[PDB]
Amino acid sequence: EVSQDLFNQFNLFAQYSAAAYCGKNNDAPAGTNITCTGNACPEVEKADATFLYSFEDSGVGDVTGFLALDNTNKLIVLSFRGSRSIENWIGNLNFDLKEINDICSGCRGHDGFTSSWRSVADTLRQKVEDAVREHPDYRVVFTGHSLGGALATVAGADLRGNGYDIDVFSYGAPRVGNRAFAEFLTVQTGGTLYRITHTNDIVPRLPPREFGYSHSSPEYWIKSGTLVPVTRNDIVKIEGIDATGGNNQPNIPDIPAHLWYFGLIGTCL
Ligand SMILES: CCCCCCCCCCCC(=O)OC[C@H](COP(=O)(O)OCC[N+](C)(C)C)OC(=O)CCCCCCCCCCC
Repeated sequence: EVSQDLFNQFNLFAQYSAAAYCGKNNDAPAGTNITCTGNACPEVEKADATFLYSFEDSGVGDVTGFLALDNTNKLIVLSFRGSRSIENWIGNLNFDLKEINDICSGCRGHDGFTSSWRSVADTLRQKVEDAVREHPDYRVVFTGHSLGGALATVAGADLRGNGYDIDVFSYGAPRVGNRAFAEFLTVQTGGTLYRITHTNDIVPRLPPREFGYSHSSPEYWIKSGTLVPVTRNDIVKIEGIDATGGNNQPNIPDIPAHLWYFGLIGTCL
């Protein structure tokens, strides 16, 4: 149900997300190479990818991840690590909807995700902008898994519009705001949002919709099981804000499903 090239991208960015969890990639020196223990990120190691900016424990809520320059794919990637520390975890629990009119009118965002991003937005905005300046033909992709995908999604919407497109691939990310935000993210221009969910990962199902949360459209639903490898016939495209049929179904959610997005993700020591 997906082009081989979309499939290829989906995998490449699942490994960049994965790579953000690896400890050594969070305090790496600029210019060294992105590598992963285990085989967390073979493709990324295969490419000519080097650290532009490595950050850890930044702003509020322990914002951690890296900014890499991929010369092989002509890419400027900003990957956010998902949840690992306790501050990451406390921050996810600020689930009250904060108001993010600056981003869009009527739009309300999950508090913590927004606060974390807002607390590190300038520094990162500028690191991305210098990057683009030096490699203006390169493509800017923001990515991440779970909390990292939420971060990537709001940073994405926040920075789109300064003369460089921003594509966002998110894996197993939770809802990030009200329906106003959901509609906004669905339509924004200046790059694409790729919202990838896996079977019944519990994470894309929170916060509940009763708290006033929604999901943007569409959703690329990976339907092959945990530990089995993904092919392009497994990824299905589900359309419509708060659509059911994809991940969003009335049934028992699962935890380990969240850990399997093309390969093991989030478990990188
Ligand atoms: C019903 C739960 C209340 C949540 C309310 C809504 C808030 C939004 C949630 C943000 C979603 C998010 O990215 O992480 C949320 C999810 C949900 O975890 P869980 O199975 O709900 O935890 C319930 C367990 N308790 C009851 C103790 C709280 O992480 C996962 O699935 C687990 C991911 C495993 C990776 C290991 C993490 C290691 C670092 C942290 C160790 C303490």
